[PDB]
Amino acid sequence: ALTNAQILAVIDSWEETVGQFPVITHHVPLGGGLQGTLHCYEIPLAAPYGVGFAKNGPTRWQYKRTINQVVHRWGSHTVPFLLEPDNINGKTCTASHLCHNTRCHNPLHLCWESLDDNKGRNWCPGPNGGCVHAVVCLRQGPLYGPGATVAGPQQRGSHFVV
Amino acid sequence: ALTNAQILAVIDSWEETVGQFPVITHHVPLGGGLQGTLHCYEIPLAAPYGVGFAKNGPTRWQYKRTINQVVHRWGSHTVPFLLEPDNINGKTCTASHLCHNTRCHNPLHLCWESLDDNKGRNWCPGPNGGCVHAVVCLRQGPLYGPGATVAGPQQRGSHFVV
DNA sequence: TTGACTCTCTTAA
DNA sequence: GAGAGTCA
DNA sequence: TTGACTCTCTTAA
DNA sequence: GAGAGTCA
Ligand SMILES: [Mg+2]
Ligand SMILES: [Mg+2]
Ligand SMILES: [Zn+2]
Ligand SMILES: [Zn+2]
Ligand SMILES: [Zn+2]
Ligand SMILES: [Zn+2]
Repeated sequence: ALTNAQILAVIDSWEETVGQFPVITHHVPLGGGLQGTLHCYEIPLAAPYGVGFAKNGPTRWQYKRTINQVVHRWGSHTVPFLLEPDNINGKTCTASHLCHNTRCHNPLHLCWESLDDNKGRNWCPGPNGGCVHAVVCLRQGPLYGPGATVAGPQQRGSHFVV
Repeated sequence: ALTNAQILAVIDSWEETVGQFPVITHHVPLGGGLQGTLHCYEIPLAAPYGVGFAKNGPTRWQYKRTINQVVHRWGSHTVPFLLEPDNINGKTCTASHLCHNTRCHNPLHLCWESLDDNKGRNWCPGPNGGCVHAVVCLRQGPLYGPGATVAGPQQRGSHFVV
């Protein structure tokens, strides 16, 4: 809600609830042929999810609290960042999973960045493979690799140069 | 159905027409602090665009030919790949700009790959900066770099571990 | 047969 | 990656 | 007040 | 990154 105190209270209530979610160990590629371990705090697959939480999409949740007798609601992963600017360079800030695990609500696995920065982590070589993200990746992106391109650049005649 | 010969004729007429688009020289990052040159064949900003071409969106065009009284229409960048498989690993193939310039229709700047592979090129370090794409990038992706993350992983209490 | 517009759709963050 | 409404 | 559902939206390839 | 309709 409006006051800093009320916002800190929301963050603290959220952390306490999420902190009771099951802690799931995930072994992940780091890049450079190395492997690490992340501890995700995973929201349950079905109701009940936890105090204040409700599912609005297959992998979308929202946190809600009643403050000043009014319901205040936020995307489940946005709560840690309620005191941060909500935009950067005119682009909306998004919650962004460093563990690439939607159900995870561990704030140590979240950052707050443009959707472009968010998406780009999917292809990052990872913290031991050359990640250059200023807020460093926790793992190699799940889509990192050579790809599966079906056909490369080509011409039939002689009209084009690279 | 169109025969192979008819498809080749469509590809040839498309190449003939695109080869008369203005050829624009662009200096581009290759990765590793190196600069290179790409020559894009750019569709005009407004009509007329060229024989067979029409704009269906701000940065979307289609190529249309009438063959034996039947109107055939394709996405304007898909024509080079009409003799290729249209899916791979259960995913639809997309035209993918290696020059990241939608107006460009240079087939030497296009490949044919999943939308995920396509998007991921936006963040690639480039052919001189560590590109691992099997069909190599022509340039560093426009979104490569440290990013502009507003807030990193953080907790107010001690409920979490990474 | 052709040009120049119009509309909505897909994907996965 | 989001916001908001309908019920009980 | 709290929970458990429903719906559509945003972005940029 | 796509497909398809209207009109002259
Ligand atoms: Mg993400
Ligand atoms: Mg692309
Ligand atoms: Zn996690
Ligand atoms: Zn990274
Ligand atoms: Zn080009
Ligand atoms: Zn590449």
